[PDB]
Amino acid sequence: MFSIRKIITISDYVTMLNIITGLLAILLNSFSLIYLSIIFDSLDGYVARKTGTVSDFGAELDSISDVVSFGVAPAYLLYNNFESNLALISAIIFCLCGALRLARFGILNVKGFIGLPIPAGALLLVGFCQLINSYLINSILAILIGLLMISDIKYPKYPNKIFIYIFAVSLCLAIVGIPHFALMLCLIYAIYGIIKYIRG
Amino acid sequence: MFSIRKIITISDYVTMLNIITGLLAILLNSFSLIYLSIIFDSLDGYVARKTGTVSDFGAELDSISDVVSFGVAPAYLLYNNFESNLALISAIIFCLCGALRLARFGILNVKGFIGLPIPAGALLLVGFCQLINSYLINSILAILIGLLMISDIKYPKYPNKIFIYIFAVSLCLAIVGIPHFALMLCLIYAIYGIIKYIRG
Ligand SMILES: [Ca+2]
Ligand SMILES: [Ca+2]
Ligand SMILES: [Cl-]
Ligand SMILES: [Cl-]
Ligand SMILES: [Cl-]
Ligand SMILES: [Cl-]
Repeated sequence: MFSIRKIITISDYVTMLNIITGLLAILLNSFSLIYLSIIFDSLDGYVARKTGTVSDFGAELDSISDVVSFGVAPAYLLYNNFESNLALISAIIFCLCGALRLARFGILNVKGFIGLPIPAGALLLVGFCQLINSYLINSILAILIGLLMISDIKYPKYPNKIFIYIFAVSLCLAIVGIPHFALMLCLIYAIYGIIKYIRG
Repeated sequence: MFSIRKIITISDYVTMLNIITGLLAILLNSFSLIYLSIIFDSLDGYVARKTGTVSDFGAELDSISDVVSFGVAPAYLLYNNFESNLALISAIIFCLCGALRLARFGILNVKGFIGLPIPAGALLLVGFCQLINSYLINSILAILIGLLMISDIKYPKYPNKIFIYIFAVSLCLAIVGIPHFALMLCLIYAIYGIIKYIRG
């Protein structure tokens, strides 16, 4: 009876693993599972081009995973661990801004990013709530990152094996509970975008 | 600047209201917000064509809307209100089945659904969690509803005048805490699809 068994690819298995960790992040209330998913988001694309299984079904599945792990999960983790009337306001504006970001990503292509990508935007928020324990600072930073996600500031995507790797060991360090390296590297990636937008 | 303002439309505004509702359904943990979320999804697309402001961005955003409203929200709702190791395995399979069936819907342009639609599958699950206070029974149906989503059962989609109205009149009674008519219409839709498939 099942038909999509003929359209699933080996790369789609990894995206499914990415959705589990992103969903388990919500159910388990653990910031660590997002960092694992940020990696998963970085490899399932590499896998597809390495295994040759580039599918529009898997391309859609890639963004749906980003909706779960990088849109809903950072917003839920923001509110649940910082219960506030204002954090409620902030989580919605974030998770929406991420949803607008991915909707534009679907109508565009792999050329690059129009605004701060949602895996980076998610990493910024999640890492900030781990290090900064205050309702306001993370609620105000989520508004800032959400604006930078629906931004027009151009962002360069370069899936170098070494590039993906240097982000990976930074995220593996974050899986333990040492995300300061992931914080620095993405915030430097974010401030590299703003200067380039002003003038290359 | 924010150049999404030129591609944004009135049809996306209700789509955004749908994401807020399905999002608030997660954080505030009340099944009534999904019943209002099924109304938006059954309306925002109708709103688009009535004003002629359909769009791929809104088409993608409509899919992103159903990812959290009818995938992450019902899975989290099933778990958080029936916190079981047992219920965790079911919530994941329901979410991934919804994510898989949403990846298939995005790549197809048919006047129906190849599986049980994710707006109806979410109605069935949370409707059963509302009426049945049992960790186990809700969990097996979540698995069963999951398989129906990733099925080949051809389902009808005639978003006309009264079919939405009838479905959505019952969906308002679903909000107030009377989901029996919403479930009755939803469960009839489920079996009618499988009896139609059995007919073939
Ligand atoms: Ca990816
Ligand atoms: Ca819709
Ligand atoms: Cl983009
Ligand atoms: Cl993104
Ligand atoms: Cl479909
Ligand atoms: Cl659907």
